[PDB]
Amino acid sequence: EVEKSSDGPGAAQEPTWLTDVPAAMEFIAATEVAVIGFFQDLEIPAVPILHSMVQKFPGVSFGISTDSEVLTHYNITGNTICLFRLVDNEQLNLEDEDIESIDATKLSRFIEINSL
Repeated sequence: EVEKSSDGPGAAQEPTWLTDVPAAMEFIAATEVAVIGFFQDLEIPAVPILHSMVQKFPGVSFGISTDSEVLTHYNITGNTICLFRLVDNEQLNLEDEDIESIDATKLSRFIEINSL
């Protein structure tokens, strides 16, 4: 309903839309630390928790995707959240074992743990 100025209170910053594998790896390659929420559904607790961690980790590259090709490239099979750290080229896969009961604390934690 709105696409111009004054969108309404509530925004700040949201995770990037990596609808493609190249764009995903690009946003990750264009930054030291990158956190991305590979979800098959943007209605799970993980989504709000990620969009929230975004403001908790500005330095970290906030990202999010729902594309099959991407969720496939990262072998995502459970609304997994992957933290790629360009520097050491690491990739932490916060899968279902952590997505089923994911919490803003957890996401922000795992990140705070591997935000290298």
